[PDB]
Amino acid sequence: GLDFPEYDGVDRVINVNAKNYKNVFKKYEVLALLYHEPPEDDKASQRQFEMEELILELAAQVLEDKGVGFGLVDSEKDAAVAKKLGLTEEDSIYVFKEDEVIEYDGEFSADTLVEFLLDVLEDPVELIEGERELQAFENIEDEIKLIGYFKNKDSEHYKAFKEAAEEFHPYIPFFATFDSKVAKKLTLKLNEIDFYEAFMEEPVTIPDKPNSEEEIVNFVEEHRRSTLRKLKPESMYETWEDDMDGIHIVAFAEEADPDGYEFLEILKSVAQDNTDNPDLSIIWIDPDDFPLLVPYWEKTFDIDLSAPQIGVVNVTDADSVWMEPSAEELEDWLEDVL
Amino acid sequence: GLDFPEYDGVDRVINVNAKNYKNVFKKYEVLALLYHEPPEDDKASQRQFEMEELILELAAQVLEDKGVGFGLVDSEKDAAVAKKLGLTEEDSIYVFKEDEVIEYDGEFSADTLVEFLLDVLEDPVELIEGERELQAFENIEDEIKLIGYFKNKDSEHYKAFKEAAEEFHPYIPFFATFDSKVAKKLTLKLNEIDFYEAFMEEPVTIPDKPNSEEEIVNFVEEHRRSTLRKLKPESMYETWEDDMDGIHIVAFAEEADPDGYEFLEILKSVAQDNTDNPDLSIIWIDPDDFPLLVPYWEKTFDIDLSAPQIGVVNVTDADSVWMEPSAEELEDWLEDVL
Repeated sequence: GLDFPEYDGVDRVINVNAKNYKNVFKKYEVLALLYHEPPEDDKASQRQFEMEELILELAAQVLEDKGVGFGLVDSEKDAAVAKKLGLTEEDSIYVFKEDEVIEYDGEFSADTLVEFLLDVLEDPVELIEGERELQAFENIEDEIKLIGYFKNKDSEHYKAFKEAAEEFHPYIPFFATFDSKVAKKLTLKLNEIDFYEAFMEEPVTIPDKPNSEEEIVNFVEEHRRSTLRKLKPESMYETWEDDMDGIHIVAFAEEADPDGYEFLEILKSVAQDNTDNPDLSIIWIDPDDFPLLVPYWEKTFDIDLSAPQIGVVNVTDADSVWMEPSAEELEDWLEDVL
Repeated sequence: GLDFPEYDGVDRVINVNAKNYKNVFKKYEVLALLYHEPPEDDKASQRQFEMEELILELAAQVLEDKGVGFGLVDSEKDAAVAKKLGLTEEDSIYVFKEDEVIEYDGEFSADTLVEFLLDVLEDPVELIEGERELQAFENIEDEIKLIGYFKNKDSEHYKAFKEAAEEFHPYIPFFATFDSKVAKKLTLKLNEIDFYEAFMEEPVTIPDKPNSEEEIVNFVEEHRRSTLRKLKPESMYETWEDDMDGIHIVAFAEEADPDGYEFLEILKSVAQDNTDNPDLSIIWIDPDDFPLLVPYWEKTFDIDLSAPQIGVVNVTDADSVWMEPSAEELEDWLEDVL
């Protein structure tokens, strides 16, 4: 009776250094690097480091037959490897998929890291050919998505789109179609790129068609903050550090709970009415995606996370106010505390 | 700008031994113990142990303000503490909620462990009072659930039900109602206990009413294997080791995918037609609940886990056959290979 697969105890995470680094880069397809401060002499410090290495050791085993290497570049001792690579953010992971660098903005857990890298392994523009890929695109809602329509893979404007997708890969989905039947369904004229905001049904089309790469990348950096964003594990620190000037409006709702989902609907209707407003960002957190954190959110905030919640929290003091409702009722309580 | 909470590096996991153990049991409400083989002298062995302790160290920090202690009882060196406690299964976790023992049958990850213990912390019979708790019960489908109706909390038969719930806590949900309005909705006559099989709509009622504890526990051990079971992380090894005589029929379906869910519907209809059959167990795995494992399932089994799949796998050789469909088509292909 054969069982499931466990951690074997074998070390696979590499000590990338001055001797090393050139050869680790040519041995792997995509390579993941924890650029890090050395372990400070005390126990607490070394156990936090003990942990990070062992989470990367798990990701290593799992992603071994797929060509993802993992490495540690020490900030003081491999300082020259850091300089010559573009390793500037201190205890963070950096991913090298064929020369160009992806920064990892999320959760330090073997779970989200492996999903991130699997997404990294994929092609940056995902194609639409026939209605079963179109009604896949149509259903994405929790993220910004762009879609474009071109002549074929050779179109000068599609190479522009595809290079813009690379700069946002894997975090923002870029789709393309060369079928005029999908373009008819989707509105699209030739070389038109429509941008869809997270949780919006209505798209803004990128203006001076046909768009160059720089034009598409200016557009997307200019429209990254959606009105309703979702705290996602692979992004969690990118969305948290984009506070609307010291403040965050945070809504907890379990999308699975009947009551959580109903509140999610109201909240989606609040964002759709004030999306013309730029200062706003409502961050929605589904407690269910962050199990280890909901006892922290429950005693800090002094809320029951079994219920849908809506608050405003001071991004610095961790200080907050929570509401004790309709869209218009949710709006008004937001007017009175802000 | 304050950030999220990290592992502090502080040790909280206890070395439970002959001197220790009596006093660790009176210091904590619920206590979790990894009974374990010592680390074998080599590196591979000690790194696998290095890991388990550090996963329990995370669960420890998280569940610190809730009263769950964590411990290590060595099988050779704390052999007498193991004997006198009922610690017989080798590298496994055992949970002591006020004297009576719960065995942990699942995934060794900080993620599922914390959810398990939070569920452990709850009361074993969950009450139904008014239609918003009834349409909560009505929606549970992936597990066996029992519901009973009594006079009030004092009813001799309810203390029987509640003691049966304790023996299955936290894995099988036991519900009770004292409201005759819910009992009318649910069918129930007084002190009637209805058993609902996983993914079945129709309940078997426990026979010689009113049921004693032993009668309710005989019933449930006799009806644990549902026709359609779900590989759940908190249970994964309990459901895998209940092979239907060397074999398992395993279906992959992403419940979120439009196509995965449609296959889930067909599969639910196959189980509902052959549930009168006892040898059958179809295990359904949603790949999305096991991210670290789907590259293993994809190259072993040589299947695309993006698609719904249905196979038969030899529980020992890991050898398998997979189908290249309607309920009747799914039945027939199951008749030809078995």
